[PDB]
Amino acid sequence: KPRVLVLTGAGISAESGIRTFRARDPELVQAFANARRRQLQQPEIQPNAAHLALAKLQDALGDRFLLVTQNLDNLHERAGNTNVIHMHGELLKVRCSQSGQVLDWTGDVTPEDKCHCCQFPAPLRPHYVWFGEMPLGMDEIYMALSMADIFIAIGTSGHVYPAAGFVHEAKLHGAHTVELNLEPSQVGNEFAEKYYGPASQVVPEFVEKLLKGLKAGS
Amino acid sequence: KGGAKRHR
Ligand SMILES: [Zn+2]
Repeated sequence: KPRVLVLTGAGISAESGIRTFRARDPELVQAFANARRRQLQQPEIQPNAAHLALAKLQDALGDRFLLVTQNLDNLHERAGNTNVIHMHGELLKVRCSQSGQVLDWTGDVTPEDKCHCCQFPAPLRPHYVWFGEMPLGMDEIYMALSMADIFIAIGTSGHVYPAAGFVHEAKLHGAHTVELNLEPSQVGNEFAEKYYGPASQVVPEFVEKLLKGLKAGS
Repeated sequence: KGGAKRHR
């Protein structure tokens, strides 16, 4: 059946209580990053109906589905999605400054913390991508875009590149394009189909619509 | 396409 590529942004995690990360000084930056990592470990923070509907969608489509997120949180994973591409990295990971190896990390990061991949342990760096830095997984993403039959952007502002250009890439390759957002994005007019409203309402409704049209469950 | 993470 059709190949589906989903791009998500901060809007989909808003109803779960996750705010935009940093809308500089290393110590303050580390404090904020550490507070956001900590937030993700609170029992009260959970995936919402929009996250859960995307897991249902991957269950129905198997390898014909790919989820790409700008988000640093792990709510897609917790909802049940697998092989989620974090194009801006993750808060619950760090990277060895020397080897570049990525490690799971749940607690605070401090300058005292070191890698366990190198002969002599090296400092740890954020795994998230900041403005000016190069996004992750781009070869895989553009390959997926070139093969997608439907491209769905959810909770994205249209302000942040390269992610905001994906809808244009989808169009060039002949994908149907769908925007699901609280309000119109900066590139809302570039989408062929669009629904607006809270993600926890809009996303499950669309996913049902799509699954039924695909004759692939509910 | 591609390029660094950047605001509009
Ligand atoms: Zn190392």
